[PDB]
Formats: sequence, C-alpha cells, structure tokens
Amino acid sequence: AEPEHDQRKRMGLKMLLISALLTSLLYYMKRHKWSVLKSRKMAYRPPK
Amino acid sequence: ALLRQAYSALFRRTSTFALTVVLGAVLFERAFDQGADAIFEHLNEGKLWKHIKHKYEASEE
Amino acid sequence: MAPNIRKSHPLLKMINNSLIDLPAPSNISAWWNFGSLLAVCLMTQILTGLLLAMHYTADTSLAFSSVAHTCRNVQYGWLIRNLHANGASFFFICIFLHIGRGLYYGSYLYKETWNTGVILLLTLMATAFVGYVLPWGQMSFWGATVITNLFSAIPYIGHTLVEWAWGGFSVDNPTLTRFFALHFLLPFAIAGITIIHLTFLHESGSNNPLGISSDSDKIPFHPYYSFKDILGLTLMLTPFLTLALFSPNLLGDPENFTPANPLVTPPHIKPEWYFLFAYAILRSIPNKLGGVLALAASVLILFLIPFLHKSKQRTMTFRPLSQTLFWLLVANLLILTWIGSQPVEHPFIIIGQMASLSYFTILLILFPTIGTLENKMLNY
Amino acid sequence: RISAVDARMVRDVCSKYIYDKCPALAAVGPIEQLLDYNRIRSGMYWI
Amino acid sequence: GRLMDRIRKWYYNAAGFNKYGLMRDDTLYEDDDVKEALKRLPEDLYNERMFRIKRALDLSLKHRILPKEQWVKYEEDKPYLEPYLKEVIRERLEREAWNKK
Ligand code: HEM
Ligand code: HEM
Ligand SMILES: CO/N=C(/C(=O)OC)c1ccccc1COc1cc(C)c(I)cc1C
Repeated sequence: AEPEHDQRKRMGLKMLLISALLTSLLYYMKRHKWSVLKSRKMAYRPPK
Repeated sequence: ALLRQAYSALFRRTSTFALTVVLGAVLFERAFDQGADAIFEHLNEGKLWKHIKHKYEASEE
Repeated sequence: MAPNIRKSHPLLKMINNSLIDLPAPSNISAWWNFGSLLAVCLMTQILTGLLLAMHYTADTSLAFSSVAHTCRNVQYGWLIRNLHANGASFFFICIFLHIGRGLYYGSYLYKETWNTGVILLLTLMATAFVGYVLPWGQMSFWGATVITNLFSAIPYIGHTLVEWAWGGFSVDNPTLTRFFALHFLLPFAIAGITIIHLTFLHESGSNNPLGISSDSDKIPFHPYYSFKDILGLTLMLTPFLTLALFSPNLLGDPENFTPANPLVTPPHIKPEWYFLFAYAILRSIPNKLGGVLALAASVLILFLIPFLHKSKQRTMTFRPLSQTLFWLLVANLLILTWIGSQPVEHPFIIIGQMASLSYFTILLILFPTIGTLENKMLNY
Repeated sequence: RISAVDARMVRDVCSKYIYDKCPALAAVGPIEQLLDYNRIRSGMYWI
Repeated sequence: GRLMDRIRKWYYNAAGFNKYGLMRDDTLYEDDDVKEALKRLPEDLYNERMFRIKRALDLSLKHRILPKEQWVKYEEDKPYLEPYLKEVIRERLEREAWNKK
C-alpha cells in the first residue's frame, strides 16, 4: 500500500533534526532583534 | 578566540559571510545526511534490504 | 525621483510599502502571524497542486489510478501528494485561528478587510470541496453526491440548478472534469482577492491586542515582523510536517482508498474535519431545505458580526464576560465538530440540535447583549 | 601627517571605527519619521 | 443599597486595564464621537492620556504589567473624556434630529 513507508520515515527523521536545529536558531534571531523593544525603557517628562 | 576570528574572517564582510554559508551548507549536508542515515539504519538492524541482501546476491541458483 | 530606489520605483515601492517600511503596531501578538501563514500556505498549495495536476487525469476511468500512479511512480509524487492534502488542513487550521483572532480582538470592525476575508473563506471552502472529488474515491464521490444533492431542495430553480452542475443526472465524468477545472481555477481567484484583502487592510493598518491607537508606538514591519513571521512559520510548519510525515492518514477517511462506486453507499458519509462543524448544523434541521439554509447561514453569519458589536471597547481583552462567552463558542464548535463525525442517532441527534441552537444564539443574541450589559457595568 | 593619508588609508581607518559598529543615537523633537535602532544599525554595513 | 457599587467595582477589577495603568476612558474604541472628543481635550490631559497608552502598549509588547502598587484604583480613575464625549453626542443628536425636520 505504501512502498515509500521506509524512505518516508527516514525523511521524517531528517525533518525533525533540521526542524529542531532551525526553530532554535530562528527563535534566537527573533529574540535578538526584539531585544531592543523588550529591554526598552521610557519616561514621561512634562515641562511642569 | 574563535568567535572573534570567525567574526573578522567570515561574518564581517557580507561577501565572505555568504561564501561561508555556501561552503558551510555543503559540509553540513554531507555530514548531516551520513549521520542521519546511519542513525536510521542502525535503528533498523537487519530489517533493510541493504542487510538481508547477501542471502540472495550471488549466492543462489 | 527620491533618494533610495525603494520608495520611488513603481514596484519596489510596493514590496517596500507593504512589507518593509510598513507601519505595524509594536504589540501585535502571535495571533497576528496567521495572516502570513495563510498567505504562505496559499502559495504552497498552488505549487504542490500544479505539480500534482501535471500527473493527474480528469476522467472517471483514470482519476483514481492517475493519483495512485502519481504516488507510486512519480519521483517524490507520494510526498507532494501528502503535502497537498495535508496542506489543505494546515490551511484551514490557520484560517480558523485567523478568524478567531479577528472575532476576539474586534478586527472585524475593519469592515472591508473583514468582508473580503469572509469571501476568501467561502472561496477556500468551495476549493477544497471540488478538490476532494478529484481522487474519485468512495468518499469523493458520495461527498460530491450528498452535498450537490442539496440544491434540489431549493424551490423551482432547484432540480435544474443541480442537473446543470452535474452536467447530467448524477455525479459522473461530466462533473469530474468541470470540478478539476474549477479546482485549478479558484486558488488564483483566492490569491487575487487576497491582494484586495491586504489592500483594504493597509488603509487602516493592523489592529492590536489592546484595541487602542498604536500610532503612539509603531515599528517597521521589517525586521520585527519579518523575523516574527518566519518564526511563526517554522513553529507551525513543524507539526504539519510531523503529522504529514509520520501519520499520513491520521486525518483521511479510508473509504477513499476504494474507487468510487455508485452501487454502494458508504456506511457513514462524513467530510474532512474542517467541514464537520457545518455538516452537523446541516443535519440538525431535518428538512432538506431548512438544513441547507441552516448550513448556509452557519458561515454567512460572519457577514453580520460587524453589526453585532455593542461594546464601547474594541477587543475582549478587558471584557471578562465576553471572553468566557467567546471560549464557550469555541468549545461550542468542538462539540459541533464532534457531532459531525458521529452517526444520526440518539444521543447525538439531540446534542446536535442543541449546539446548533446555541451557536446562533451566542452570536446573534448573547454576544450583543452581554456587550451592552458590560458597557453599563463600566458606567457607560 | 596629512600628506601621508591616501584613499586606501581612509577606507581602512573608517572601516576600523565605523563598519558594523553599534552606534549611539540622540534624537530630539518631532522624530516620528526616523526610526528603529535596528534599521539604523543595519545601516552600518554594505556600501 | 450598595449592590451596583459592589458590582461596578468588581467588573472594574475584573476587566483589569488598570493593570496597565490605563483609565477607563483610555480604553474606549475611537469611533467618530470619541475622535471629536479627544480633539477637545486640554493639551495636558491629552499628553497624559497619550503617554499612558504608549506605556500600556510597550507593556503588552513585553508581555508584562504594572506592579500591583501602580494599578489604577476603581475610585481614583479619572473619567476625563466622558464629559466631552457626551456633549459631542448631544450636539450631533441635535444636528441629526434638526436635519430630518
Ligand atoms: C486565505 C485568505 C486570507 C489570507 C491569506 C489573509 C491574510 C491576511 C494578512 C496577511 C493579514 C495581516 C496579518 C494578520 O493580522 O494576520 C490579515 C489581516 C486580517 N484578515 Fe485576513 N486573510 C485571509 C482570510 C481572512 C478571513 C477568513 C477573515 C475573516 C472572516 C480575515 C480577516 C482579517 C482581518 C479583520 C484582518 C485584520 C487583522 C487585524 O489587524 O486585526 N482574513 N489577513
Ligand atoms: C486553495 C488551494 C488548494 C486547496 C485548498 C486544495 C485542496 C485540495 C484537496 C482537499 C484535494 C483532495 C486531496 C486528497 O485528499 O486527495 C486536492 C486535490 C488536488 N488538487 Fe488541490 N487544492 C488547492 C490548490 C490546488 C491547485 C492550484 C492545483 C493545481 C492547479 C491543485 C490540484 C489538485 C489535484 C491535481 C488534486 C488531485 C490529486 C489528489 O487527490 O491529491 N490543487 N486539492
Ligand atoms: C466532495 O465532498 N468533499 C467533502 C470534503 O470533506 O471535502 C474536503 C465531503 C465528503 C463527505 C461528506 C461531505 C463533504 C462536503 O461537505 C461539505 C462541503 C462544504 C463545501 C461545506 I461549507 C460543508 C460541508 C458539510
């Protein structure tokens, strides 16, 4: 019924490893850029 | 310090950065494939044709 | 012209003024990632679909086998096939969260951006409908049968609107061929309209989780949301592929591995998960026509959401009452989905009509009401 | 010391102190149009 | 008795926009009336409302809130826009009715 069975699961593997590796990196990159807004501080200084 | 070396050498000049990514992808592939197949196969000892193959490959009829 | 060729060029100014220098709220959350996924999702279906269409044969005598051939003989055909069929799901999952988000944070107040969305949804639904008939399996055939057969319940122009769609007297080759064409077509219509959707959007700009002017703090789409969206992509893409690569048929009905046959009605004819909810409301009203209208309105109801907003605030962030009502609705939908996958027998039948009943009530009566009452509790 | 400077020298010295560095920025007034340190930071590299 | 008060104070704390330092009026959806109203606010009240919001947005982006101490308290919430807003609506209802006339 599914001759591909094997190759398809060998693929599923490579997929997770890469997927894991890549999602990690991209999370860092996303965090790294947003860091500028995340840390960011602000004050209201009317000229009272 | 590798990070600095890597920075100045590879990552600083946007042109070498891309060059690194290319050669880097090349090496990464070759190895990531080998290791994964190796993991997959090992995980399935004697179940693959690659394994049982010898029993009929030049040893019959 | 201007200094940088990004804002002056008649095209780079487009890519730029809608994906790079585009003003976006500093706080839009993860529930804002689905727009891009939906987009990405779309391009991917069209790509996988074309690749499949290049090996498909639209003819009752070869439909089922052309697909089988594609999986069994075409290089990576088996893969492409998966991705496409499963991509339909990712698509719907994505589109339902996209909608949910819109309901919860009052994005629908962006009337045109919204109504075009509704139109997008409808088109997508039709698309998956015709697409499902293509492999010509048992479910493909009977699904086509069950559904198209409802029109004959419309008055006068009924029995005709049907023998017209079928191009004959029953679902047969004539129908299959026009469905392939229709399926090949609609995705482009979708892409088209998707452009319009984003255009109306850009007029106002993105709404945001708090529902208050975000002009006080806007950020350039890039890199903030470029990166944020790409992350959202991989995060979702992971389970998609996981399900698609390890449990290929977790979702698909097996009756569709059996070539369609008009002399055998399957035991339980039911749609893919993403139609269940509507299949349930369809069967709640036992009266071929009434059930049809009830289905019709189960989706067309979205066009009314904008006019049923009574809150003084845009989002549900600060309206704990609406929230639970909202989550009640969500759950209300799971139940309806569950019912759709069940046979027409007690207890299901009653449980069925109930959820249906509540569904419309929550959206037509409760929400508007609770919202009014809520304003009074703020002393407004 | 000034006649010693040639283009080649200027490039190497500016690269040394300017290229890819994270700068300090001070904005005062109706500054809404100038934005994002990120964007400004990326202006620190590539011709 | 004080039922309405208990309720209002409850729902107020229930909604929890004070956790962001927002006043009730700071959360109003900006429809046409609200829009005119804000335009009538005195320079200061407007700037104060402005910062209050931008503050709450930066909080939402950060996924945080104000420390319990800074939360707006039900009875210290100043309804700065409502007086104006009601007028804008009065004026309009007048014009509106007068034009059918
Ligand atoms: C496949 C078609 C669709 C695609 C590709 C699409 C794409 C987008 C994109 C890219 C965005 C901006 C980012 C975001 O907020 O998600 C967006 C926003 C929006 N879409 Fe869609 N959309 C689709 C369907 C719909 C549907 C079905 C509805 C609802 C009935 C809808 C309602 C909205 C609204 C109201 C916004 C405003 C978001 C906000 O800022 O609050 N869209 N859509
Ligand atoms: C809006 C995007 C699309 C959606 C939602 C979609 C959905 C579907 C669905 C649900 C099926 C049945 C899959 C199955 O379970 O077997 C299908 C099949 C098919 N689709 Fe699409 N499709 C889309 C776009 C396309 C496009 C643009 C083409 C190519 C021009 C295409 C060509 C096909 C073909 C050849 C089949 C038959 C093969 C099969 O059954 O898998 N699709 N599509
Ligand atoms: C051709 O039948 N395709 C089906 C499917 O699930 O496609 C994805 C299918 C299979 C079995 C029974 C009913 C259907 C279609 O039913 C539909 C179709 C649409 C459009 C809607 I709104 C609502 C329902 C309930």
